[PDB]
Amino acid sequence: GIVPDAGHQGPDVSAVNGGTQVINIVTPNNEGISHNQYQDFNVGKPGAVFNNALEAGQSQLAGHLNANSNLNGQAASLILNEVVSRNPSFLLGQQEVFGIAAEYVLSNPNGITCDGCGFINTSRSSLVVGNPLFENGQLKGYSTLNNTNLLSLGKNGLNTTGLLDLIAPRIDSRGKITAAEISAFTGQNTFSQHFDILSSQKPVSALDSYFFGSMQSGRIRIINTAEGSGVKL
Amino acid sequence: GIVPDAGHQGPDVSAVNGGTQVINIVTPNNEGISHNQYQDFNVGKPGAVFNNALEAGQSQLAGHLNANSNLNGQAASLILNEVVSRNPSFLLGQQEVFGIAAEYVLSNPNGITCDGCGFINTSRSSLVVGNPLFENGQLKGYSTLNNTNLLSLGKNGLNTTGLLDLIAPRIDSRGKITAAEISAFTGQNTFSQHFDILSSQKPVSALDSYFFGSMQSGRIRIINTAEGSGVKL
Repeated sequence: GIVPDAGHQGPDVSAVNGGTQVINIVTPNNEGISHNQYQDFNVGKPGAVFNNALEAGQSQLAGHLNANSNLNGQAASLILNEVVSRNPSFLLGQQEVFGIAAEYVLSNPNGITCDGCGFINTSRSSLVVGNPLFENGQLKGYSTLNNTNLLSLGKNGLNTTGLLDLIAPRIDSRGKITAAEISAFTGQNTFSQHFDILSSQKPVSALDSYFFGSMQSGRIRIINTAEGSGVKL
Repeated sequence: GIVPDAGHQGPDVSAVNGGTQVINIVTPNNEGISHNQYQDFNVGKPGAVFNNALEAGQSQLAGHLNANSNLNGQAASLILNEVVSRNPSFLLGQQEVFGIAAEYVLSNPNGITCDGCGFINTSRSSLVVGNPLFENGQLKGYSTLNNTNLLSLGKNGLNTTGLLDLIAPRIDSRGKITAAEISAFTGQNTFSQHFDILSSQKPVSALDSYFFGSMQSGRIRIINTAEGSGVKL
């Protein structure tokens, strides 16, 4: 399911009970960013729990858990999950931040597919079909340049009580998206770490996005930078 | 087609050639707002031309036209068209601002239906299923409170090179919307004159909007203030 990278940014991964995965995220940097790298990142119906706790307590999906000692007393402000292989990601269940609420990012330039997935105890969750941009260990933004892959949301939809960002060369959504706010940025873009669009490529051929399904949110923004490409619905 | 109100804010309306309507809008106020009132406001395939010109010249839809002497030398910054009857509006063709480019608003609380309509030489065009709010002759905003009527966009769509606002208790769109930016505000709201949402009612029953069709625009925003009401697509 979730397979950590073998290097220093691979978190400790285990699973409990019916297979709910538990990820002790790696120590956050001075900016509060826990940068976790994976060979595989997939979530099933049992869900997954990111341990961002400074003290032991009760998680929603995985029962009682100890504090995450990797935190060294400072919880992450952003939990950044980066797939560094060629494997695409499938999210079929809930992902919970246990402990201190945090921002969540999954970056996978090979593609991300949600179907009945969701986020618990996140202020903001972003799905990025692209790569994070680092400079001297500091997160500077994200890139969907030179990428034509797809963020796909299935008929069982996606739900969160927090903010949601969907970032990909193209997006295809067929189910209900429930979020406090929905921000969808399509095309080939350079982003700041707050998802400001800094610049955009013109794709070699059209990159069309399809939102079908529905959206249950008080604020929706869709920005498509691929001139001549459309938002179908 | 277009029938001006009999009072002081009824503009002078005529038609040329195959029936293209020509509206000499009324004198703008000190804010630059030309507030035109109508018993009926409908546009057919021949289109309509709002004369906002300080000098004679060539209009796209209606041929050669003189300056609009109602302007008294100052072109309108906003051309506000208000339907004051119970009649809904049907827009089946192009509306052109002749002369100085301006903002355009059509307000009709009984409902507005676009089908193959469009806007020429407008910086921003807004369709408002609601009423303008005036205080001592100054435009203070718009209201969709206590209104459940529909802004409908037909299969032949809507096109403009400028900005577009769609404001209504509910919106049902089945065609392609082409605009520099699209802003859709649904629900029962009090608006500022720049379409800031100042407050919102909770509807007695759900006010659902349906965007189908497509959107060809680099920036789309959809804001639905009716909690529990959805954006279907």
